[PDB]
Amino acid sequence: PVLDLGALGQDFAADPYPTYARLRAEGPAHRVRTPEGDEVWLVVGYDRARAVLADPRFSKDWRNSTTPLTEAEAALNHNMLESDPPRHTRLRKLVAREFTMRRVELLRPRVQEIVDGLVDAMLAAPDGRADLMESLAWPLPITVISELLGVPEPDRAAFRVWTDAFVFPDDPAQAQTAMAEMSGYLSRLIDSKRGQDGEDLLSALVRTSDEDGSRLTSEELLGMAFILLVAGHETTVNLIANGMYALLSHPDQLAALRADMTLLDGAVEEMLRYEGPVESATYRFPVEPVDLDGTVIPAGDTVLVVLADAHRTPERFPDPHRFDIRRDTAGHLAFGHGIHFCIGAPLARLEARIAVRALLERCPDLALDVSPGELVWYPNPMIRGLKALPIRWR
Ligand code: HEM
Ligand SMILES: CC[C@H]1OC(=O)[C@H](C)[C@@H](O)[C@@H](C)C[C@@H](C)C(=O)/C=C\[C@H]1C
Repeated sequence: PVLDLGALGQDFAADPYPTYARLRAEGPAHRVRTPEGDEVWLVVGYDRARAVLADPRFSKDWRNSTTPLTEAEAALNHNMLESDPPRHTRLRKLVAREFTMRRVELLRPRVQEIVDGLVDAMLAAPDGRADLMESLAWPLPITVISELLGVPEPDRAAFRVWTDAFVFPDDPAQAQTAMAEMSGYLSRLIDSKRGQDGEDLLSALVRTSDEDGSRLTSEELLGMAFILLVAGHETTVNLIANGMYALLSHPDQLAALRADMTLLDGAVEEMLRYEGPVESATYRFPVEPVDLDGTVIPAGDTVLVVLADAHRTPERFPDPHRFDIRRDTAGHLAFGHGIHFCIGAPLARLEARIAVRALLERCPDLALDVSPGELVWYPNPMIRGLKALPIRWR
């Protein structure tokens, strides 16, 4: 049959794991209907999830999908995440040097400065209370990526409204309108760099496209700006929020980290394992019928690798539902796996590490200012994210 995910309401959005685990008991692949009405395949179970993410039979090029693209969707589609080799290879090579650990490490002073200023403003609240999402989780990643790419400050607010419509639109037409608006804005921003001799990443990309259109077409120039600004926004925002929620709702772990801040890196890894922002990977399309344990997924269908269920597979992560900052987290799929492994992983880790350390060191008696049952989780099947994260201190 086809399991209806939308018929489970906020209960599934808040705690989807028993649903996924139930399906994994029956097999690796399952036809479901998303809360928004999309008929898709779910791939569950760690070993299968990891294998499918790197299986070249599961393409990311939309030319291999039987799902139609709107005009707005197609305009942003020429990007590395929605490509196979050789196009994926050519596109990622253009910006790979920008995101290595060595290069990202040169951003640590600026990231620390951004975090310091945002925490300063948060601590200015007289009642010692704040929404962590608004105070730190949203502004930090959009500030970093905007300075790297060259998005002027007055333009960034509208950018966050758009990506919000991508995840939780009030209706499907609102997602379409935001896509057309972001496409129009990005093309204008690309135009504004032309001939201005800027040294931001977008300025270099415009130059690259202009002097050889076969190395980076104008559609791919637009798609590159788009994917670099969008792919890391909702993810990094929700890693900080989900991770802080994990720390604040497991007080034993918060105390362990407070008493030994060298556990920080291992704690961020477990935040990725336990409550990573990517619940399911982006769309994959079998180039041919693929047999998964007697379940055959036909060519062109939409396949979602449920990363969240892979991280709760007991054979791979023993005692899966325990948030343990000292856990062996090696092999988690929070950044994906294969040729599409997150290009921004060093940057995301840098932002998350600095953000967590700042809160723990500068918010005395930091605590969750609402009950976990009162939190509201967004129902998007790809993103695990909170509506807000009320906190208190002092
Ligand atoms: C906590 C933060 C992040 C998480 C959990 C995350 C997660 C992921 C995942 C799971 C994928 C692969 C998706 C798929 O296979 O379906 C991916 C790819 C990608 N991510 Fe991230 N990401 C994060 C941060 C960032 C940041 C900050 C940037 C911006 C520079 C970024 C840029 C990208 C790009 C461009 C790709 C596509 C790479 C390619 O296809 O080779 N990510 N990310
Ligand atoms: C790092 C990959 C991201 O997904 C995207 O960037 C897809 C391509 C995009 O449609 C974005 C806009 C899809 C929406 C639902 C989003 O914010 C989700 C997810 C991340 C997993």
